[PDB]
Amino acid sequence: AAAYWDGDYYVKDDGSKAQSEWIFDNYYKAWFYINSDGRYSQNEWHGNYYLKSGGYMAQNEWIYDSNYKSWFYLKSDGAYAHQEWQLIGNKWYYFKKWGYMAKSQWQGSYFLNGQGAMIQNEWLYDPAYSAYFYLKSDGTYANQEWQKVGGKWYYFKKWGYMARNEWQGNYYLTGSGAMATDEVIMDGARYIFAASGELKEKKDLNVGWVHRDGKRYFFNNREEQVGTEHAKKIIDISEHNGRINDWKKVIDENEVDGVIVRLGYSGKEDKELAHNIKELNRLGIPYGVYLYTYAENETDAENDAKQTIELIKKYNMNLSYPIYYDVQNWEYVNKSKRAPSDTDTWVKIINKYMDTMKQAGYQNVYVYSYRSLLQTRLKHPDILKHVNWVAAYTNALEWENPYYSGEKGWQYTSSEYMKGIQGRVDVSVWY
Ligand SMILES: C[N+](C)(C)CCO
Ligand SMILES: C[N+](C)(C)CCO
Ligand SMILES: C[N+](C)(C)CCO
Ligand SMILES: C[N+](C)(C)CCO
Ligand SMILES: C[N+](C)(C)CCO
Ligand SMILES: C[N+](C)(C)CCO
Ligand SMILES: C[N+](C)(C)CCO
Ligand SMILES: C[N+](C)(C)CCO
Repeated sequence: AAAYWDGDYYVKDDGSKAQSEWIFDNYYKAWFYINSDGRYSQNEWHGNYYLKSGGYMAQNEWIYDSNYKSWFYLKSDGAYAHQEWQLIGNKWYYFKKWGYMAKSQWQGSYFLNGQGAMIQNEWLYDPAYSAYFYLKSDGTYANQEWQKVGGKWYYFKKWGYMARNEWQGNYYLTGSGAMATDEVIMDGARYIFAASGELKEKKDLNVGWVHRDGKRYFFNNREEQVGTEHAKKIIDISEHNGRINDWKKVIDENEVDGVIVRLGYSGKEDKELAHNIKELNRLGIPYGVYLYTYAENETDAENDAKQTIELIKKYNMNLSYPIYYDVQNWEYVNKSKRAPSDTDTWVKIINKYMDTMKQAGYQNVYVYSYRSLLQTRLKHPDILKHVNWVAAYTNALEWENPYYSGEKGWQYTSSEYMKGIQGRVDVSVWY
């Protein structure tokens, strides 16, 4: 009867065109903003309000704005939510200054996931703080308190840091954070815990590298001698240990018989390789080397072998210990690729590496891996025949390999501290 749309323009009750003003259209039951040129706004903002395609003011709804690359939420009056929480579709969301939805980030004691929702009853590893946090049922981080999560007990310190490798009263939180319910061997002692977690007893032990009756032996955490008086202490080092300031100190003070040096991984040289080889050669310290593989197939394996050979000659390496193909359940950082799961593919990968190295004149070449992989994915006679260095950070290795006989190593720890090295060190007993 009265006001009406004329293309981009709006003719009001008085017969004049709208200009620089909001109008409410009863037919559409929506608000529209008319600009100074008399045309309605659309697919754009006006102050605190967003005008959708066709001009309709957004209200009680999400809008994704591709210019800002952000979600926004327009409230009951159309105004964007900002510096405030909103319960939407039965989930809590936080809006920052200027209305940008919070995502993958903290808001005080709450954490918003990648879709903006406040998380509840979830673990969060936050690399920004380098620790685990647990967001409770109410969304707040567990703090100075116990929480039972998935059948196990965890303790959270001040500021919510998950306790690990440490005591909280009568309870010990293990490396996973889980409360000990069994036994823990540490500090040269065995700690015995009730099923409910409380410490019951501590029994002194004399395990590890021990000098007894004029000779040196290695005892596992079951107090069993591993090897003979000639058992050797071998560390393995990489750029991850940083630059070693004084190698001679490391060797003498820790009684280290030899070193396995990381070459790098498929396609990349280790940052400390050059320095490590230089020093180990200069001091006549016995060493071997290892390459962490990201191989998927035989081509990758032959390339791994070529890289290995290239580095050996480049640095004039004098190899007292073997060349090691370090085989693990690898996965790219960006998760774009992961190791082949089938045994037969690894049989081909491993044997191509071996054959290539052998053809190049290197006969002292073996596989390193961890016990569980060797019991599963790598359990094949043509793989196991090459395996003589095995990782298991356990009380005993208790693993048999009928396919290899001779000198071998057990990497029993990745958490040893040694004089002259910053941080934790991998150590093996060679027997
Ligand atoms: C709602 N407008 C009339 C402004 C345009 C869509 O027909
Ligand atoms: C306040 N506006 C007129 C801009 C619309 C919502 O009420
Ligand atoms: C919603 N923003 C504040 C990001 C733009 C509109 O003024
Ligand atoms: C629209 N969001 C993705 C921001 C939340 C609702 O799924
Ligand atoms: C609105 N808060 C997120 C702050 C509390 C609701 O869990
Ligand atoms: C969990 N912290 C308290 C450490 C940071 C976020 O508030
Ligand atoms: C804290 N979690 C149990 C989730 C991780 C242990 O590594
Ligand atoms: C991206 N990564 C370094 C994990 C893969 C190496 O090929």
